[PDB]
Amino acid sequence: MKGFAMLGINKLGWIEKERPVAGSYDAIVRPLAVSPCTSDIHTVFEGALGDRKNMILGHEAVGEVVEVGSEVKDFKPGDRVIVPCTTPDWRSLEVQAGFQQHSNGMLAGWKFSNFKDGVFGEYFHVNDADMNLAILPKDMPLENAVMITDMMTTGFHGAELADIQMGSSVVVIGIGAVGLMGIAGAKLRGAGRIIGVGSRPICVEAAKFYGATDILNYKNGHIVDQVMKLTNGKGVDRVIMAGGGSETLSQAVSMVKPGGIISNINYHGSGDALLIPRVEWGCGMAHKTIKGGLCPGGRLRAEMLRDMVVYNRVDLSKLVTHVYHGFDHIEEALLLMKDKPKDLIKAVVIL
Amino acid sequence: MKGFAMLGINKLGWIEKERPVAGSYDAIVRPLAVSPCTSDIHTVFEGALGDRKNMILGHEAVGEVVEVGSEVKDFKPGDRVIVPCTTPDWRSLEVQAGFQQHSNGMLAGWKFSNFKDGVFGEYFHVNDADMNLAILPKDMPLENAVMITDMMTTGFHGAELADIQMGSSVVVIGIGAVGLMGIAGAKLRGAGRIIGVGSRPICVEAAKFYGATDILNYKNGHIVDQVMKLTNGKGVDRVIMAGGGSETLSQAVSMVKPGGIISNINYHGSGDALLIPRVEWGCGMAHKTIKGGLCPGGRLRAEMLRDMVVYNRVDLSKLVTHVYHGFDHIEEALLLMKDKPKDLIKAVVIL
Amino acid sequence: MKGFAMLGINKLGWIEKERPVAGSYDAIVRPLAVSPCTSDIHTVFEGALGDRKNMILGHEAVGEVVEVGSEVKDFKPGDRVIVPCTTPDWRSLEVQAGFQQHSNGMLAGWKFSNFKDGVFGEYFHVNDADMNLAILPKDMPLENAVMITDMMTTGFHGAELADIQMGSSVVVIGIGAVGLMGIAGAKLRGAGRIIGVGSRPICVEAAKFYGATDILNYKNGHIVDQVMKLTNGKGVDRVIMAGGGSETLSQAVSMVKPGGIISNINYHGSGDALLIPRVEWGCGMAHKTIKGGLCPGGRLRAEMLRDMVVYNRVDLSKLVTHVYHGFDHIEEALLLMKDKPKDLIKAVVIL
Amino acid sequence: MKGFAMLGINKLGWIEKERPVAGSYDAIVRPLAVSPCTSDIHTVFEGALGDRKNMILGHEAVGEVVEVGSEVKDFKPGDRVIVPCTTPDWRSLEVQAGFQQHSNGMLAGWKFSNFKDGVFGEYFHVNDADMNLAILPKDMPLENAVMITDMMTTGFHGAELADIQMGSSVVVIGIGAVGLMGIAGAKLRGAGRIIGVGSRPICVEAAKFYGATDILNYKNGHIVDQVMKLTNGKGVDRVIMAGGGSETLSQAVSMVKPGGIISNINYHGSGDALLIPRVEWGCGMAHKTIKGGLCPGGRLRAEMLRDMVVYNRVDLSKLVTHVYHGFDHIEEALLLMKDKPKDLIKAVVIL
Ligand SMILES: NC(=O)C1=CN([C@@H]2O[C@H](COP(=O)(O)OP(=O)(O)OC[C@H]3O[C@@H](n4cnc5c(N)ncnc54)[C@@H](OP(=O)(O)O)[C@@H]3O)[C@@H](O)[C@H]2O)C=CC1
Ligand SMILES: NC(=O)C1=CN([C@@H]2O[C@H](COP(=O)(O)OP(=O)(O)OC[C@H]3O[C@@H](n4cnc5c(N)ncnc54)[C@H](OP(=O)(O)O)[C@@H]3O)[C@@H](O)[C@H]2O)C=CC1
Ligand SMILES: NC(=O)C1=CN([C@@H]2O[C@H](COP(=O)(O)OP(=O)(O)OC[C@H]3O[C@H](n4cnc5c(N)ncnc54)[C@@H](OP(=O)(O)O)[C@@H]3O)[C@@H](O)[C@H]2O)C=CC1
Ligand SMILES: NC(=O)C1=CN([C@@H]2O[C@H](COP(=O)(O)OP(=O)(O)OC[C@H]3O[C@H](n4cnc5c(N)ncnc54)[C@@H](OP(=O)(O)O)[C@@H]3O)[C@@H](O)[C@H]2O)C=CC1
Ligand SMILES: [Zn+2]
Ligand SMILES: [Zn+2]
Ligand SMILES: [Zn+2]
Ligand SMILES: [Zn+2]
Repeated sequence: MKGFAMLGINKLGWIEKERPVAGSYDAIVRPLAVSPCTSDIHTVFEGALGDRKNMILGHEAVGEVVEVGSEVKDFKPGDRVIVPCTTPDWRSLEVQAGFQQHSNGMLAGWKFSNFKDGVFGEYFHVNDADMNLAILPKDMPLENAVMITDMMTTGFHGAELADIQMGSSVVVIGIGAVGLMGIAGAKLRGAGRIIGVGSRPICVEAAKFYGATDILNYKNGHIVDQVMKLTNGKGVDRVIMAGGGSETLSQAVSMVKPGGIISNINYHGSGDALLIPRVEWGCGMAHKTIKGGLCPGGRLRAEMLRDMVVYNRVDLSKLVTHVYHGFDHIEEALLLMKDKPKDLIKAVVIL
Repeated sequence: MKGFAMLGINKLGWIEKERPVAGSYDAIVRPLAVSPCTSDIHTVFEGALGDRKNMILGHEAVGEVVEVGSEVKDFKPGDRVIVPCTTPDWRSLEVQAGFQQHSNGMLAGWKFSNFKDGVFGEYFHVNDADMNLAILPKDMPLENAVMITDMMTTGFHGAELADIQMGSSVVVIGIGAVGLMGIAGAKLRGAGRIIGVGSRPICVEAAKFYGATDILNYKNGHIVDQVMKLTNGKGVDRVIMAGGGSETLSQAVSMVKPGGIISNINYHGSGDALLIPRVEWGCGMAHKTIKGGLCPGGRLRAEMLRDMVVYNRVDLSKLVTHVYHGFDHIEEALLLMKDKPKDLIKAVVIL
Repeated sequence: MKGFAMLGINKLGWIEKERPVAGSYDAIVRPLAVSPCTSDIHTVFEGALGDRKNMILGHEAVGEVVEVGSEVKDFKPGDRVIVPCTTPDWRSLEVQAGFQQHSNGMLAGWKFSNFKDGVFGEYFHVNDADMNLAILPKDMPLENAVMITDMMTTGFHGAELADIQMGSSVVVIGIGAVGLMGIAGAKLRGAGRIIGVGSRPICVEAAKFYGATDILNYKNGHIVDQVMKLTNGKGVDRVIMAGGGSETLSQAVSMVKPGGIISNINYHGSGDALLIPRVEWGCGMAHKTIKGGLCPGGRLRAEMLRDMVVYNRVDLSKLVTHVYHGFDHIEEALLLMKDKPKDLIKAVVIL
Repeated sequence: MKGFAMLGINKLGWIEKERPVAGSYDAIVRPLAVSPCTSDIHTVFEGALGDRKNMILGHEAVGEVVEVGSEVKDFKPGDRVIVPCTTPDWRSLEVQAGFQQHSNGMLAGWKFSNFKDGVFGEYFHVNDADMNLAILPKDMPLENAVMITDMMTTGFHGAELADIQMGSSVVVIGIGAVGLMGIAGAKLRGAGRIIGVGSRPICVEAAKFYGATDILNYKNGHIVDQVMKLTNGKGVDRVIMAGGGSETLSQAVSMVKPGGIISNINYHGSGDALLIPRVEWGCGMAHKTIKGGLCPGGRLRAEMLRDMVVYNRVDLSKLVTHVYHGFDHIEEALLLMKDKPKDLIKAVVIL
């Protein structure tokens, strides 16, 4: 079997690996459409995961089931499915506590291109098919469906953790794919004023489409001061961190009102720590709560998000800017994510 | 001054009273636009409230401040304001416990036409102006603004008490003005499938506009069976009670699944009591939570909802079907809320 | 093997049955100590559950592991174990939604004596050993340990659902074993004044020991009037329903304050419906929330409650009033729960 | 009138002030018993809360009403009362939002020795008597009653914000007065294992009395490694920060499990920021929530805590180690808080 893998730190190329076997409760799937992610780039060129030798990359896909284990009861070869990027082991004490994302370990719910070969191969492995897969509606465009697996679930989780009320004012820092879904999520929770922060034109138009009432360019002046001008020195009720450096935490604390909430969905990968400004945090007594976490996965989450798309609660087509046709294009696509052209949001490869 | 009032149970009439005087923290306001509510019909022609002696009616209005006490600091004579139907006494133990709606007594937060002279007069009295009033936006249409004072705040409250999740299925029983706002609120909390119950043609079209994906007519058969057929026998996640008789409670319990929530915003003005079906309620162990409460009021609630309108999160114009001009039309308007002509939702009298 | 079973509605007797076999993830356990429950009396004599035939009874036990499947990793033959009355199927959609108690159906988390052969037999089956068992501490008395499997988990759950604030006034209707654990749980959540309702002397003493500050006898007149006089006409903050007929719901509604919460842990197995008094419920606008649910189970719940006992947070010995030695005493012990002698609370049979 | 005040940074001494006069809703009270706080030390000798001049210190007291405004209805001259350290302005928007502690500004609910003359004077002013005072029980020792005003409300708030589960493992960093009430509060919320961190002998014994199951000291090396050895390398469910430097946030993050909560009640007096270790915080994706807030106040809170003491839920006498007689001893008492003698916890001065 051939697939696109990380040969080592800073090196990637096509390799030959043996096709994975399926256990009694597993399923083997072949990709129909895939999409490169920002995290893939960070593991290869930044060593954000350690040293990996010959590991196939990727964690965002939709495909066809080609083989199932003896105990699989809800799926069979031929089924077209949506695969959530987070596929946890449902039999754990962490699950009994209410935290699927950390089943058997911190972030252990994230398997593809971490401690298991990714989806950028002729075939890939899915653990516990009945608990980690959802059926793909026949009339749903493949491009749009791939956006559910990670972008939609991550951004919407940001709005959920933020505990938004009807009429609350919100600020979203970073307007890339994840940030754009954070804006959409906030509107879908009843937010009044929504302020997006970014600079790339293509992202700015998308931000307004999803619900942004105000746009701020961080390169044109201290972002905190800009927020105060807009709110007449009052601040905002909630803040969502979706992009930028570790210093965005300090900015968030300075703009939120006493009693407000800060929600992080950005994976920080540089430096030794993040800092909380003491005075602005009311010396630790201003009731300014800080939250953050990996997107939830599994079958239920996938089906609920799918239905929202079916009932037109959100239009996912705006996130996809580049579409390719043919297995070999997986290479050209990942390269596109590395160079970050100004006209790019997300790219999908249809096999 | 003159004012339309309830002389006694089943008797209405115009009486001559002394113009109200404001205390140190109060304000006297003259109405600009008002609207009749079905709640007053219950209290008067069915004595659902009790026996009253010469009490002026009405609780939904937009007006102009005329006089203020020596201690009022944020409002002055000539200001245009939005008056919330619930005007709590903020200096009470109930407020300290977190329940403004019951300051100094069960339902006491709501004063107009409950036990205090209402808005259907040349002038009326508002307690604690600085804590219970909100400025009316310059470009905002009067008819629309009146819908915030009661309909919007009650409907959204139903969606808030329901604790809706992203992708949850919801059923709204009763599609009158209040129910329509319940549908709009549910969509704005992330609901997936939304099923509306009613029959009036004008109310049905409005329901779809606000977000309903399915419509059911209770006259065609038992609604529980209808819902089960639509959901292949699964039932729904949430239920909002916005209309009908006491028997609607039993229906909600039967259609909601284990662990779901039932939210009541309907004002039951008759009957000795409501029933909960033992078997369907899982003998009291199915985790089917039942909630119910009076709509929130005060300045903050008014400002937060106002801003949602300003940011186009919801279009209130679809609620106003009838508009009159001239103070004397008040009596005629209140009668319509009793007659209920098939093409009516809410009516406003612009003075 | 033999086991004490329900032959049919109003029928009890010992039967001969085949010893259960274990699957790859199961375990076969032999009982060391068991206890009878009032729920079994509702099932057998009240038929409040449906029809059953030759179903072994009992759901409260501690035992020894005899055999385990090939995939069981944390348990082996020879281990002493605490078995929760609720043993869910962790691989289900209800679990993904946060309601283990209803995995694969309403109340489906509770299997023993509900629809699966109970613990009153020479051996019994436990589904998913690693996920549904807990090790019994070396020096823990068998009689005390049994109280954890149901009484402790149910009573505490009533206090948990009540969302008690520090200093809240509480009324516990019914002072049997479940109500006694409800009083203890309420105290362990920060309650101030705790009023218990009952009559049996032995229970009255236990109520005081667990935290009750006031005791009221329901056979002395209108219980609501009694409560009002004690509270100078103010009412109480919370109410936990743990005993009595369906009319206790009306009483709870009348004595609870607007904005309060009513928590039901009483398994109602008689009648058609429970009544909610219209006027006292503020016509459905008093924010008087009503909850009710089955007790949680699984390995995590058992281990957590176990540790609470080990750290002396609660003394379970006061619940066990009768102790027998020998399998044959199961029949007599169960009958006691039907007739209820004046000096009984709970009984345990050690094999 | 005379009082003990802060002359300037690092300066303390008695001065003369005009006798405070009451407004319509206010009351003038003379102290009967008071106590010094570590907060006062951070303001005077650390210039934490900016620079103050001639401000009377103190915020913990019990006293007698000597004068009331024309509008006061529940309190009269001669009444003995309990005064909560937090006395919020109930007519504010923050109160409408559910945050009394920040009425009219960040931390503005706390007035005494923050920006208003404290209780260390012959007479002091209490805003809104009917909403901010509680009657002192006839037979309640003055020393005990003063511990309600701040220590009890603060420690218990740490437990409340921590959202403790029945059986949760908890670690309390800092075992002084506040940390002691933190341990007591956690037990009254159902905690199982409670590990305290401190070394002072008198505190170590009081900690065990309140509920601590394990005690750790810094001499043994890395506090994290110690916690890991005790927990088999698993960590704990919750962490309450009650004392120590800002580096304790880092320790809390490293010892808490993914999905846990960190609760801060420690008033951090110096430093630019608090540091969060990137890797241990799971790059901000491990769901480790961070909270922190000022203690609640007002009439309801005071009465509720008062009743918890009346019903013997907590014994406050263990906090008072030093008792002085005569107004003049305030200076000596306040100095002890700075010196920190090995046998001190709290000191009370009776007039
Ligand atoms: N006190 C306060 O501040 C306020 C309280 N409330 C209360 O909320 C409630 C809703 O008022 P409103 O919106 O004016 O209601 P309406 O009287 O206009 O009727 C609402 C709906 O109930 C339906 N309905 C009738 N019978 C049934 C049935 N048997 N089964 C299912 N549905 C049925 C409808 O059917 P159809 O289409 O046939 O008419 C109609 O769409 C009222 O009781 C009101 O007092 C609302 C606002 C304020
Ligand atoms: N399915 C499950 O897993 C379980 C369900 N449950 C359920 O919870 C409930 C409680 O069980 P248990 O504690 O064993 O009950 P008991 O049979 O011991 O009775 C408890 C109390 O109810 C009383 N009572 C009777 N009538 C009234 C009344 N009119 N008003 C007030 N109190 C009254 C008592 O009075 P007196 O003092 O005179 O007897 C007694 O104090 C039962 O339904 C049981 O099935 C409990 C455990 C498990
Ligand atoms: N592990 C998982 O399963 C996943 C984790 N995540 C994580 O969430 C995060 C967001 O990813 P993605 O949406 O692809 O983001 P992008 O890389 O496209 O960038 C988003 C934003 O960051 C910007 N930015 C840079 N500096 C600042 C600044 N100083 N202030 C404000 N904004 C700034 C933007 O400006 P400009 O317009 O100039 O670029 C841009 O709008 C990433 O860390 C990602 O790994 C996301 C998906 C999956
Ligand atoms: N503003 C308000 O209304 C109030 C604010 N607060 C605040 O809460 C916080 C606590 O006061 P309180 O508990 O009375 O204070 P204390 O000064 O008595 O000290 C408490 C603990 O801190 C210790 N300690 C020192 N360094 C460390 C460390 N590095 N790690 C762990 N523990 C350490 C202790 O050790 P040892 O045992 O060796 O002494 C002691 O047990 C203070 O900042 C205070 O201002 C409290 C009340 C009111
Ligand atoms: Zn991704
Ligand atoms: Zn109304
Ligand atoms: Zn039972
Ligand atoms: Zn203090």
